[PDB]
Formats: sequence, C-alpha cells, structure tokens
Amino acid sequence: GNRRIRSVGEMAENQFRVGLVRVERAVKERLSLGDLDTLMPQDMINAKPI
Amino acid sequence: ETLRVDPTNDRLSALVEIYRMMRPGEPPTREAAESLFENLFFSEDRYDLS
Amino acid sequence: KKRWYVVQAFSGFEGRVATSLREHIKLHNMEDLFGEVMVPTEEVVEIRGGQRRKSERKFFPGYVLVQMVMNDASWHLVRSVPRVMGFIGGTSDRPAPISDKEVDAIMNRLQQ
Amino acid sequence: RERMGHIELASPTAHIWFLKSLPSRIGLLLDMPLRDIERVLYFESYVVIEGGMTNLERQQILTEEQYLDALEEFGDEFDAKMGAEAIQALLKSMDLEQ
DNA sequence: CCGAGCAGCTACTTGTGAGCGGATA
DNA sequence: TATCCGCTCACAATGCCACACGCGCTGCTCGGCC
RNA sequence: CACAUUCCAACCACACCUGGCGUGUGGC
Repeated sequence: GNRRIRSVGEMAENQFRVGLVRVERAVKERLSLGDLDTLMPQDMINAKPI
Repeated sequence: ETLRVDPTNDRLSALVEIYRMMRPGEPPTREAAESLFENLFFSEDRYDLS
Repeated sequence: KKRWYVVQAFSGFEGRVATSLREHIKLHNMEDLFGEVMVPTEEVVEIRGGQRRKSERKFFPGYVLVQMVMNDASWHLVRSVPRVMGFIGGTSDRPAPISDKEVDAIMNRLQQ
Repeated sequence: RERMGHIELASPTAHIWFLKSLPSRIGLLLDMPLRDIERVLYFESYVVIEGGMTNLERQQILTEEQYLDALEEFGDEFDAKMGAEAIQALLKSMDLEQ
C-alpha cells in the first residue's frame, strides 16, 4: 500500500516531460526576440531534445 | 523548544534565513528571497504531486 | 556610480549571453542601473589568402564584463537570465568592481 | 614506455592530495585551519605575508574588504598575496629548526 | 573561408572513524 | 580556558565467470617559419 | 689525403589484434 508500481507509460511520460522542459526553455529564450508577422510556429521548435 | 531555538521572529527574516540555508550566500532582500520559497513548494512547475 | 563588474558565461555563448542580458535590461526598464555589454572581444585577428580573407570577431576569454551599478535588484536581474554561470569576484556574493586603470587598459585594447 | 615529459605551469599550484588528506599536511604544517587554506586556494580571500612592522599578524588571513580597508594603513611593507603562490612563499619563508 | 577536435543540451546503506566547532563547568 | 558533546566529512561494502550494448546533434573554437 | 659505410639464386627483418571504461542481464 505504500509502494507504488509505475509502468512503461509513466516512465515514458516522465522522460517526455524532461525533454519538454528543455524545449520549453529553448522556445522561451527564442521567443524573447520573435515579433508579429515574422515566424511560423515551426522554426522555434527543434526535434533534438525531446 | 523549537520556538525558543528559533533565531528569527518575523516572516521576512525567516525567508532570508531559509534562502541562505537553501543557497549558500547570495543574501537578498525579503521580497527577492520569497521567490524561492514560493517557487519550490507552491509552484506547479517544480512540485508535481500527482 | 556605474561600475564595471566582470561576469562569466557559458563557454562560447558570451555574445549570446550579452544580448540576452541586454534584452533583460530593456525588459524590466532598468537602464538607470546598468550601462552596456562592453564585449571585450575586439580581436579582429584574421587569416587571409586565396579566396579566404574573412575576419574573426572572436579569440578572447569568456568574459562579458558589464558596466552597471551594483545593487540587489541589479544583481538578481543579471543572475535571473540563464547562462550566467560565472560572477567573478572575491566575496561571499557581493564583489568589488574593476578599477579605472584596467578600464583604460581594456579601452586601449578596444581601440588599439 | 618510460620516457616522460612535463608542463611548465605559469602559476604554481597546490597538490590536492596534500590539501585533502584529513588531516592534510599543510593544514598541520602551516598551523592554519584547512578552511582558511581552501579560502586562499580558490581565490576568495587574502592571506598576508612578511608582516614585520605592520600591526597585523604575518600568518593572518583577510577578505577583500579586510584588505582594502587595511591597505591604506600600510602599502609598502604590508603585502597580502592570494594564491598557491602565497602558501609557497609561506613555505619558503619558514624555518625548520627554530 | 576550411578543417579538426571538443562542449552544453542528488536523496531507503549503514557503519566506523576522524575532525571541527560549541557550549558548559 | 579545558573538555565532553554534537554536527560533518572521508572510507569500506566478496570474489569469479558468461553474454549483450554503448561515446549524438548543433555549435563553438583553435590549427598552422614557406 | 683521411673519416665513415657498400643503395641487391632461395630466404632471414618488414608480425597480428580491441576489457578505454561504464551499463544491463544471467550463473556459481
């Protein structure tokens, strides 16, 4: 009752979040200069970390 | 006993003392230190009780 | 007084950290407390020759020393922006700035 | 297999084994607490040398403020170096029999 | 500009012994 | 001022064997008397 | 004149290969 079991799904979601926080910091520092009418919501995101 | 061993009395000195306990040195003001205490235990980005 | 404190950043990201701290200063409208980046990478040393004569605006240690007024809010602002791993200075956390002699020295390095 | 070279370090540095032995050699030899020697080693404080006519103790340590406020008292004979070079000068200026 | 090598993107052990304050007579 | 007590840090925790696998991408910096 | 070596019928010399380190698993 005090020991919890985690499956592959929970670990995968955890690692997805670990990558997502890095991509979040990246998109936040990239949004510091992006203005209106200059970029589509595609270039600010990279595949690398996640 | 925990009260008579408490060095600080008000809320602001408590915050700066707990900040010094968390981070070595870096002595802020009361408002600057409170950011840590409010971001570590009561922010949904660094505390994720499922 | 706007003193010239020294700050270290991530290896290579010196100019990027400089522009990030400038955008942070322009963000919280705290220009009355800071000066400019004073990026000391004035090392136009280049290699010229056959179809390749570009310049190198690099070749300097990773130091982005910034002119600013030392304060709690100023320090917390320049530390809140990431990639600021190095805040040089012998102190607990409140260091002493550089003197005017080294100021003129780095100014001469800027002019040369 | 046997021929070796060397590196001429521009700044003489301390040997971490003799500084983190617990008890460290310099910590007992230089009759100075290991905390202050570590403070001098990582360049966050000063240690004075060749006191002589100054009011300070020759082996005493100082911070940056403790150095700037005391520099105006003596600037010619009072000197406080701040790097493994300081403890090297301490070693070289130490007598064994005395 | 070209090529070559290298950097950013933690806590259920417990026990033993030694050392460094520290507070009490 | 001596001296026991409490907090902190270094060091240790078989042995063998067998198999399998791994150190990336973008980015940054240094390389050079014919 | 002197010091110092002499570059070519079989063949001697020109050989032979990843525990750097970590992780995972299994056995005794």
